[PDB]
Amino acid sequence: SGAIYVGNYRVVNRHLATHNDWANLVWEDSSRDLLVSSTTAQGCDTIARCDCQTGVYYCSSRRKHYPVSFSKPSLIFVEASEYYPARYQSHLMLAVGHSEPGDCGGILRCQHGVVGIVSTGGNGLVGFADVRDLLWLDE
Ligand SMILES: N#Cc1ncncc1CC(=O)N1CCC[C@H](C(N)=O)C1
Ligand SMILES: [Zn+2]
Repeated sequence: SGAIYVGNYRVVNRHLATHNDWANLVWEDSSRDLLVSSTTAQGCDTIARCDCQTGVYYCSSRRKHYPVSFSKPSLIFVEASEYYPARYQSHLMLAVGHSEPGDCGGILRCQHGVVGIVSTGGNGLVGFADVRDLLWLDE
């Protein structure tokens, strides 16, 4: 679990979105595993606007942060699930690091701010849904 709070927006993994997120829907993309909902309270997360390939992510299954090198956002394979059939997920970045079920939503940050959130895992790889291209989050 986990979310990004910027302005009047809440960014969450689409597969973990609540009834409240869907009733206050702003935008969602199944191919990215992202959903953004509106909030009453003001958020203060800073979104990174960069091409960093290094950062630190929070891993809830170890209660630890890990430094990682990660790939550029691209179209990449997942496996099926209560939530998706096998498919390419777009805007996904991989890193060698630890993840397993429940680690989705952990934030990945670089020196510029929030880069994305954990969205996939397995085989000693962790995948992050990028949010750096969503320029509208700031306005
Ligand atoms: N996190 C994690 C994890 N770590 C290890 N094994 C499996 C997983 C689970 C996983 O990858 N997914 C299940 C939920 C939906 C995800 C998606 N974006 O399509 C895929
Ligand atoms: Zn950066």
